[PDB]
Amino acid sequence: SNVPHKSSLPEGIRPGTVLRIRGLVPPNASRFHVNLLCGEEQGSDAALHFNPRLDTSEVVFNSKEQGSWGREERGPGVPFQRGQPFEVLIIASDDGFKAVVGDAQYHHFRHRLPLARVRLVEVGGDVQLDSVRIF
Amino acid sequence: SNVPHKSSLPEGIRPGTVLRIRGLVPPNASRFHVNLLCGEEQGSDAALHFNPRLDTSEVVFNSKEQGSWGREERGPGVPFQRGQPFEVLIIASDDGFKAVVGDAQYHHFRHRLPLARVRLVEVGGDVQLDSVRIF
Ligand SMILES: OC[C@H]1O[C@@H](O[C@H]2[C@H](O)[C@@H](O)[C@H](O)O[C@@H]2CO)[C@H](O)[C@@H](O)[C@H]1O
Repeated sequence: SNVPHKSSLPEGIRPGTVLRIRGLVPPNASRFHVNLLCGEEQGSDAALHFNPRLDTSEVVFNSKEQGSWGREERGPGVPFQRGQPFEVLIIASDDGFKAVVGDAQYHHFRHRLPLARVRLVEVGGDVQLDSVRIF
Repeated sequence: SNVPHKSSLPEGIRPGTVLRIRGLVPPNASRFHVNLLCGEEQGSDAALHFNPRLDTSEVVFNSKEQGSWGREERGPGVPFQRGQPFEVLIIASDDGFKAVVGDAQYHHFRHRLPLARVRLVEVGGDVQLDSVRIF
């Protein structure tokens, strides 16, 4: 399908950056993720880790700093379904990331690391990607 | 009847604010516009005047301060077509507005007036507005 998708962001990202991700959640998906990483090394810091878990019915947001994960935040319910397509907008603003799913504001994740450290977007897990666009 | 559509921006707009306009260009459309205004009074300043012209086949960007227009910036081609539907994204960033038309970054307009004064959205002219959503 789309396999782990990687998009580089050399200049980083600033408030007013929009990540639009469209794809399908396959019939037997357990979970997938969208990470905003700070480098290409494995286990690199994550300004944001968005993780819809269909197997447990939760959507988790977290960060990873200096090798250790922070405290997990959970969104309101699971707006994703196995066998259904989706569209997610992850908008960077001054104070955090707005996560919009299916045309509705879903969760706001206050910044934990400086937006300026982000260098790569990675998408992986049980999802079949249509497209990942960054505006 | 061409009564323009008017939409309030309750918390105003800041870097990270996304305007999503969906519509369809009428068959005999001449031109249409999206205005970001600073007040509800006829003749208020326009932080942004985005005006695609099918007849002159050119898209004009411009601001209007204290009654008079300013330096007009044109964009690359006409990403709109008569009788066809379009989806436009206007993204406010720290240094300007990014206009995205159907999956592609179209033009970047640097702030002339301050984001802080913008208070409403106006869409008028030859266009069938389907919806305006602010994220
Ligand atoms: O500046 C935006 C403003 O343009 C007016 O038309 C301009 C036009 O851009 C230019 O080709 C010509 O030389 O001058 C005209 C008038 O100053 C439009 O009439 C107005 O609706 C806006 O779109």
